[PDB]
Amino acid sequence: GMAPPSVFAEVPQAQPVLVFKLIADFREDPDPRKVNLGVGAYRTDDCQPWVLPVVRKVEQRIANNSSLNHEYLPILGLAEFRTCASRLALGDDSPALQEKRVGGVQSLGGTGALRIGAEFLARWYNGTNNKDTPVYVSSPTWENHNGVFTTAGFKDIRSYRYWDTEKRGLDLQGFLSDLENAPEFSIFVLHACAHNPTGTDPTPEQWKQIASVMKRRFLFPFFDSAYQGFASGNLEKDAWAIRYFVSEGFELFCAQSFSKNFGLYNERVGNLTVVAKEPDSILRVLSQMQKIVRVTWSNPPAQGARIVARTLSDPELFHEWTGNVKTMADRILSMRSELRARLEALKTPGTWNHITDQIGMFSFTGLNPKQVEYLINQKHIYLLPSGRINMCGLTTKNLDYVATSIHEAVTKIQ
Amino acid sequence: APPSVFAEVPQAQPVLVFKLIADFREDPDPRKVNLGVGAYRTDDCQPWVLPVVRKVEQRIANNSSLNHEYLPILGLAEFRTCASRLALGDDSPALQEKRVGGVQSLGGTGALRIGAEFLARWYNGTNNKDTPVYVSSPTWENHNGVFTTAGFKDIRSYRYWDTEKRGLDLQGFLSDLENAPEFSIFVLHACAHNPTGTDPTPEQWKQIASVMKRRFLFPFFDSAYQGFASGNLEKDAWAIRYFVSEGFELFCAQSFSKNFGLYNERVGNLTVVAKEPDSILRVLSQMQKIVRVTWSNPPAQGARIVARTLSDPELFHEWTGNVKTMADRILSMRSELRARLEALKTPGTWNHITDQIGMFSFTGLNPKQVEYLINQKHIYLLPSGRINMCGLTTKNLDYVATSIHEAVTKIQ
Ligand SMILES: Cc1ncc(COP(=O)(O)O)c(CN[C@@](C)(CC(=O)O)C(=O)O)c1O
Ligand SMILES: Cc1ncc(COP(=O)(O)O)c(CN)c1O
Repeated sequence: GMAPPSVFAEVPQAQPVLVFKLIADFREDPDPRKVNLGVGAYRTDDCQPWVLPVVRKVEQRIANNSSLNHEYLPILGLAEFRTCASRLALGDDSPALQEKRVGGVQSLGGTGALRIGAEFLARWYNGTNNKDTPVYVSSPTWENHNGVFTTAGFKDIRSYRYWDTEKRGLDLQGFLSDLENAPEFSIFVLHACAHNPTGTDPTPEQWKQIASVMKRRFLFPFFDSAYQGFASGNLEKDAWAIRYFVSEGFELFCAQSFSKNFGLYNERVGNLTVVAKEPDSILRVLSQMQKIVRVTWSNPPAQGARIVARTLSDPELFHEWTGNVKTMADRILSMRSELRARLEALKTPGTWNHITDQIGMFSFTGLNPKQVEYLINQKHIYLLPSGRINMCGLTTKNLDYVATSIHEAVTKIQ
Repeated sequence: APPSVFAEVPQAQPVLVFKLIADFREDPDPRKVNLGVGAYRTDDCQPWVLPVVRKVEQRIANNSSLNHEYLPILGLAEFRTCASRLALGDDSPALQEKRVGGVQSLGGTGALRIGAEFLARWYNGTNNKDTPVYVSSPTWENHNGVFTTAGFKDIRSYRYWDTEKRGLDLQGFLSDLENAPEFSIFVLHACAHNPTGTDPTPEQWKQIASVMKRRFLFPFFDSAYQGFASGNLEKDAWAIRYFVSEGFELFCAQSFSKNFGLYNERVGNLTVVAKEPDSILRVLSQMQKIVRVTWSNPPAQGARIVARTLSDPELFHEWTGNVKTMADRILSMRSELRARLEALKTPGTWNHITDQIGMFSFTGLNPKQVEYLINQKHIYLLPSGRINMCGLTTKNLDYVATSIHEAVTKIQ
């Protein structure tokens, strides 16, 4: 019988993502000692997701409000959310805010913010529809950075030296050198704080050196701020770099995610903050951003944004939230401290100060792939081949086991 | 002086439909009426949150076991399945043969965008941006917007509305179908055509399908109104189901903005039908990569509401009734708007106003009349002559029918 083939007959099966497999194997591992350090979200000491008390509270107040409806939000999003989000990253006293040269676009998480910004830059930045401008990402960086910029059309994606495998810290010299040799107007994707996946960030003094080169070579700063407050527990400190760049007079984009700091992962709340030199540019830029949004998602969802704006606008809720965030930051700080302490007490060969120097949920342990392989196959400890672990996978109950296993992997495997 | 990197960014053109909304709200005239944006309104000119929706919201809020952990890239499984079932029917051979796939999307637009992105990468070759894409004449403006952004360089139109006959130009549509290169993509309105409100009858659908099948034309269905064309979900999905029974492979971008009235929660689904199950797995693998670099994973509130409604027989029943209520109000106004006018002796034979289905009715007003009605009487509508039947209420019904009557006469 005649039968032409499907129009999807030659569509290949996309390669699977390592981590998605990792999570499956772990789930099937029957060993009661198994540990998951490959998780990508906050977890309590008893390995449970955690909905912020303040969030549960706000949801109840929203549910009980009969005045709300489901009519479309503006293309750019909930006005109150956008204002509060930018104010959070920039500070109430930001000169950019006082000078009315800030704009905000509600987006689908930090990912959506990054996509809209890249789409904009690929059409109106450094000329019209210039897909040739080099885009620089850290080496290594969150896998989706390359993906978002490549999909936006950018053809020249480069990397700047960041992690130093030997020193187990920041390769400032290599980074500086890459900045120096970057063509004028090149775009640099910078992690505001809590670098993903290394956990290593420049110190404020090092940020000053970075800013100095970007300043004179007209390098564009595209900040990715996915962990404000959640990183160190202090909202202000976590946004220092962004604010420093504003004070130094840069124009910039800042992709904000509220997934981790509000634990709203699945409500996709993000905001793209734009900082321009003159107020008039903001209207023109936002008008073009409206066009991009329109053909992507049309207009943004309301639930998450409503929660965040209510929280950030009511002093009582805001103060409660800052406490909920410190709680998260504090647990992570504890796990780092406790882990370093055990490794040192075990007299584990090598330096381990990077474990407490690092900031945030993610950490580049410095273990090689054979040591990681050992930890998985032998000790039932799941992590990525890169040595990256999520501190949230550690608990007061599994800290002893993890530390001794690592000590083992470091002493028996080469 | 270091100039700004945004110095030369031009001022873009305002997204017209989202402009009228802003104009209305801030307009201070007391008799202002909004026949613009396509959203339901009660007979009191107020937004309507479906009773069934309010109930499900309450239950979600009272469920402490729910969390906010990321949903899978493709979306909430129960939603994807329920959504596809709604369009294809509980007894679709395609569902039984496990050759259906579903991708949760950011409303209807999001579903259209994802589908367009996939076609531009994997359909009719690799990275083939030359496959012609056809849209109706006229159509929802964002149709052209979405496909152009996906990279398609050849967007064409097919004859649809007959200005003089004020109906479907079946002969033109067929002729354009016949003259379209094989494998061209056709963007089809499942029902409640926007903005004409005019759809082919089942007999005409069969004719349209006959040519597509012969010429290997790809049907990309846009279903944003299942339930509004008639007030019955099953009847409104007939065309899609017929194509599926005829062995077509296709995409169907579903929106739940209107039928659930969840406009601001951005609930959509892209249903995919293939000849066999293995293709579904591969196609989905590719769509995950597309979604990943666009929104990463979808929001959950809206999808939770819809999956809950479609999975509970008691709630499904309540929802179908809430829909019929919306369609019935529309079915009502298509008459009182007509009556009124015939009475006001509005020069002409305005009958289409009641033969068209859905929330929109293509009247027959020139652009100058629109300007007159928006500026002098504050009746915000589209320049094309498209009016939202939902904007009408027994109250402003008189002020409206008169307003248009004054136009056609003095400004003709
Ligand atoms: C045919 C069609 N497809 C898709 C959509 C988008 O649905 P979404 O909101 O779920 O993404 C609409 C909405 N068109 C409206 C009702 C609103 C709009 O322009 O976006 C209209 O007024 O025509 C539509 O009419
Ligand atoms: C550096 C970085 N950037 C962006 C994101 C995207 O976050 P979202 O889930 O809000 O899209 C993440 C994940 N938190 C991240 O780690």
